[PDB]
Amino acid sequence: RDEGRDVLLFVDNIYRYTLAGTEVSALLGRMPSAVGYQPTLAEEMGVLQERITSTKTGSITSVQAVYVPADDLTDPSPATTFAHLDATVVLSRQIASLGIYPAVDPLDSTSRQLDPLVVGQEHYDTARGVQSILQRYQELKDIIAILGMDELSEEDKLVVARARKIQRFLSQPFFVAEVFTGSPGKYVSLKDTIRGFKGIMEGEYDHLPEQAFYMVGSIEEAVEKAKKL
Amino acid sequence: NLEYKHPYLEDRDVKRVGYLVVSTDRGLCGGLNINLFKKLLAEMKTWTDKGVQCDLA
Repeated sequence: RDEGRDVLLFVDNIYRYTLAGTEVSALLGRMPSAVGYQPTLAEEMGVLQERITSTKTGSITSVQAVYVPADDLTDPSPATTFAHLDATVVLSRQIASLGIYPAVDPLDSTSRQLDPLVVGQEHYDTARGVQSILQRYQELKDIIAILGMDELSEEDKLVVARARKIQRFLSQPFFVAEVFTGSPGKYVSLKDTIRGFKGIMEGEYDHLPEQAFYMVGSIEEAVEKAKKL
Repeated sequence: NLEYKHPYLEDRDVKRVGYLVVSTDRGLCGGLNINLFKKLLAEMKTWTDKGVQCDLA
């Protein structure tokens, strides 16, 4: 960095680093913090995490896999790690248990730069639009389970239907993931990602069944898949 | 007496059709209404495709 300007920094499990510091904290002879963690969790994280940054002399792009223990996003490691991230995408087991294998929870996952002035209005409105209807769906999820679909208004009925399309258009096969799954990979333009979701939300691709959207690239793939089935 | 003047006995060319629809005043009864409406809608479609309108009571 302090010479050449543009570097990438990938780190597997910053947690494994904090976790290491915990196995030791006992023997280092300091009292235990909350949940048996070190009292120095706040700093041990910050020191390392504060090191990664864009200098005047050169910037650093960096993604890193922060593990969350026992699925608890309230567990200290994740809880404190959050503040140190520009963009924070989170994968939930519930979304995986379905079949969506970029298992990102599009609701609890956010970025500090999902800003209209930054990413243009079309991207923003589309992002928050997709976010909303997907959240409105989570609310209806309760009454559906107890009283069935036939109890929704014709409008809310359409809300869940459109949402469930989005919910599985979020999915797509990764190249690296071909090894253990027959599905060949795909790569979607940031341009297409907007075209499709904006599109589904407008109500264009309704007629198509849900499976048409599950595990495909651009929307024009969802279309062609609808033909086969 | 029917032939001379049917009030409603004889057939004739269909151009419009009416539907007295019986829905319930209360919900919480499964698809009792939806299945009815869905059938009606599907049958109205076969009529509208033939260019005939459908009035509903």
